[PDB]
Amino acid sequence: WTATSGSCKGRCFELQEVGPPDCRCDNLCKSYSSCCHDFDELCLKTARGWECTKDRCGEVRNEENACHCSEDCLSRGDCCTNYQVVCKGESHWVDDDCEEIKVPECPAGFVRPPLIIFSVDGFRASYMKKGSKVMPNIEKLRSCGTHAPYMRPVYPTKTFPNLYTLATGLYPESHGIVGNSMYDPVFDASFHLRGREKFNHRWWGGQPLWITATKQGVRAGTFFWSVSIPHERRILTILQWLSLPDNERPSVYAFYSEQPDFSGHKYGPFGPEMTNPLREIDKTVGQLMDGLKQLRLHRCVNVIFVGDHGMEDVTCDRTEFLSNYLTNVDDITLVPGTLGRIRAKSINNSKYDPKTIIAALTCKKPDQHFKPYMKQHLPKRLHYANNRRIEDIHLLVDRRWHVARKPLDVYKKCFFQGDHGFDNKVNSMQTVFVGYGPTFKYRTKVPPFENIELYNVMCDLLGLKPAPNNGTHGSLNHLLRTNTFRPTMPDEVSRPNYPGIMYLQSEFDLGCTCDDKVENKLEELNKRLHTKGSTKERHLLYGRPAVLYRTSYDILYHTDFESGYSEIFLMPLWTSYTISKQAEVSSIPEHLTNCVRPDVRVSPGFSQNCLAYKNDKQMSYGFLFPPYLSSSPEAKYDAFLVTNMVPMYPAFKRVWAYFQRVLVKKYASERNGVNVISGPIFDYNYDGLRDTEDEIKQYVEGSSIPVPTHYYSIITSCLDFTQPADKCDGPLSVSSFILPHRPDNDESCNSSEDESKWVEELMKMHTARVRDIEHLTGLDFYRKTSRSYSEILTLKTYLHTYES
Ligand SMILES: *[C@@H]1O[C@H](CO)[C@@H](O[C@@H]2O[C@H](CO)[C@@H](O[C@@H]3O[C@H](CO[C@H]4O[C@H](CO)[C@@H](O)[C@H](O[C@H]5O[C@H](CO)[C@@H](O)[C@H](O)[C@@H]5O[C@H]5O[C@H](CO)[C@@H](O)[C@H](O)[C@@H]5O)[C@@H]4O)[C@@H](O)[C@H](O)[C@@H]3O)[C@H](O)[C@H]2NC(C)=O)[C@H](O)[C@H]1NC(C)=O
Ligand SMILES: O=C(/C=C/c1ccc(OC(F)(F)F)cc1)N1CC[C@@H]2CN(C(=O)c3ccc4[nH]nnc4c3)C[C@@H]2CC1
Ligand SMILES: [Ca+2]
Ligand SMILES: [Ca+2]
Ligand SMILES: [Cl-]
Ligand SMILES: [Cl-]
Ligand SMILES: [Zn+2]
Repeated sequence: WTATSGSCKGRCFELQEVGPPDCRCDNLCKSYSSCCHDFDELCLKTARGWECTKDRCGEVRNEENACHCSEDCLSRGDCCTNYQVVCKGESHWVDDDCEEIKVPECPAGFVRPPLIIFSVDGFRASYMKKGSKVMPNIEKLRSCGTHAPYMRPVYPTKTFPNLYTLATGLYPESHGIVGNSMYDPVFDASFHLRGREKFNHRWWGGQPLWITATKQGVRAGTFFWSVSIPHERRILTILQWLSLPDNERPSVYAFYSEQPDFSGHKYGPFGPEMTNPLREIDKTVGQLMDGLKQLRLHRCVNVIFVGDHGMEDVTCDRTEFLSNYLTNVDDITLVPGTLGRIRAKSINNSKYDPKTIIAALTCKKPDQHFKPYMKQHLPKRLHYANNRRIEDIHLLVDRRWHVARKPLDVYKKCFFQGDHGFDNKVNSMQTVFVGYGPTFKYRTKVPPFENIELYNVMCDLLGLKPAPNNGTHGSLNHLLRTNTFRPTMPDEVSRPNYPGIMYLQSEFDLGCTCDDKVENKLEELNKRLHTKGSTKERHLLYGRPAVLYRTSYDILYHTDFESGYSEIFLMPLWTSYTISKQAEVSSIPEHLTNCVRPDVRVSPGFSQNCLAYKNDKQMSYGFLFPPYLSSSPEAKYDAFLVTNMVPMYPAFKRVWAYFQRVLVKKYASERNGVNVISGPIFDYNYDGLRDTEDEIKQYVEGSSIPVPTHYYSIITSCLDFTQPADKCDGPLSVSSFILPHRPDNDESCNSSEDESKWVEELMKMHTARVRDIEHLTGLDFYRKTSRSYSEILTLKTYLHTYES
């Protein structure tokens, strides 16, 4: 029940929310069906349209018009946005040359430059170029303001997850909105676009911008708009608010457009029918910019033009059906579309085995347009596992395709030519960012960045302290003219030990043997220098990584590589080495094939043993620094130290060996040398953060040797490739991956072929930001360079995507 007997008289679009049973007059009243009887009459006026005409100039004020052209309209703050052009001979904002806004030019009583978020749904990145001819206002913002070529959304590239990430700086796994449709097993409730469940606050975690603003005494206009409120009324309402008295006027505003998404689904991303919605958005932007110019605010307000995701060509006939794969199709629930999520149909079924489901969906058709994953096995860059609303089984769907359960679901539940939701590295899914105003830079192009970073920036633009989020604060300082946040390196928590030679061979009982007895004052003093770290400025090019948690570890120096060896985890946390362009690949000589040597710097008690690997029939081992890249036959013996060794499934060894033997050399040739840092990751609880010692779920049988869930490498070189990696004077270039450490190669359908047909493709899929590895290891890289910290944070958030 709601007693909607009150009035909206003088309450049109009120900023405080009144409670039951009194009727409401805010921009959300409709969605709650709680509006006052006269809401439409008083607040949603349409009479005479949205533009002033020549005859209307200096008219008498009729209060039933949608906007006014009367003399007192500027005072009342409700002129039609084109009033000054038609009636006062002023120019449109678009027709003015753009002049740099060096200082905020704000009216009196304005404590800070206001922020207006102009969000556009499904606004694919490539529209900025391909529609430029029909979007003159947007093109002005772009060329005069600060813009990226594109901005990367979060996965899934859906509306609700992405709009709420924009508002929170959080991954969906963290804010809780993991899809447009969700089932929470603890609530036993479903979230849908249609229905009232989506309104309960229990679905929405994190702290969105408008809550952050309020808690810190910065007033917010209501972000969300009802579908039946025309865009013109949305602009006027925002311009009205900007006319409110100082003590009432919000500092942050949001506008939202359901276009071009709406048309995109119908007509595809580039349908000839797409020109008009693009024309319209631009006109809406023109109205805001003209309106701001009236209020003398067009050189005071910061405007963000931002999209949630792009749009892909998708049709009914491009649907994969699970019924073509499974026998028991009725014992599963599927969340369908541009992504698949599978769970049991009955919540407590004993004989439900996701293993057989996965197996039934794996490389079963030569042409398969999706791939099944256990969620912990999804690429770590997606950050899509750590929420109870994310089903254990996931299907990553090929761009342009859909997955459905049965054919009846598609024909009894084609009308559409467009859709979105795919892997967030997909080109068609990229969306837009433009910043314009006093605080943004002037005519500045920035590199592409991820939408998780904007919350920090919007907090900065408003003088707010951001809630804890997934952005890297300071990585987008280069978008801004004036920065309110100076980022600083975190302090190292653990300092390393620097052990010398302390143990004799016979003290070790590791079950390891090596044929190393085959054997001068000059070259014996030379190799001592190597163990002292004489060649360390060659193999450790950016300083030692800092350990940001409490642990016990040793720095080990060698001729060819340096390592941070953990006495807790019995293996290195990191291994650092430089491979120059000139460097050569050799093989493991025949006598050294099974060679594992004790490390006389490290105690038997803090070492791995070979016996455990002998007994554990599932688990073999590999080496972090590759024997194949030793600089001399004598230095190769270093690669076989027990302290360079890590547990590896034979299946994974195929991937790793190809990386170490072939790919590193290829990268060094293409990039003019590379520095490589490699190591283990332990994330058994799939939360994207390093596991503590007491959270390890797997050991090499009958040992205390923990098995990594993943192996990473960070591969750095000079951005100016005319310079070698180890003598770089400028900006850096980086690519990284986090490989899942899996007992099989079921992910790569071509794995029975030679490693050259599949391994690199798998690595590309598991591309990663340096920052992802940091979360997962508790380490902090690039501590010693000649580059500014902001530039280094930008470098750390970089993702090499491999898209063309
Ligand atoms: C991305 O950035 C976020 C934010 O910094 C990081 O997430 C934080 O991680 C830490 C460490 O694991 C968590 O702290 C622990 O949690 C609890 C306290 O938790 C409560 O209090 C906070 C503070 O107000 C609140 O945000 C939490 O809200 C969670 O739970 C709600 C339901 O109960 C839910 O509506 C909401 O979405 C959120 O759920 C998410 O986090 C929980 C874990 O807390 C997780 O189970 C779930 O799947 C969701 O992902 C909650 O009421 C303490 O008792 C512990 O001691 C410990 O300190 C933070 O809670 C957590 N913050 C948020 C907002 O999630 C991510 O780690 C980071 N990711 C990466 C990859 O870097
Ligand atoms: O009013 C807002 C935004 C406020 C905002 C504005 C800015 C913003 O960013 C921030 F926070 F940073 F300012 C966040 C939210 N709405 C957006 C949310 C939903 C989306 N929706 C759909 O029907 C819909 C659209 C596309 C689809 N494709 N497939 N299914 C789809 C379903 C109904 C509702 C409209 C209201
Ligand atoms: Ca959307
Ligand atoms: Ca973890
Ligand atoms: Cl294999
Ligand atoms: Cl630990
Ligand atoms: Zn959509």
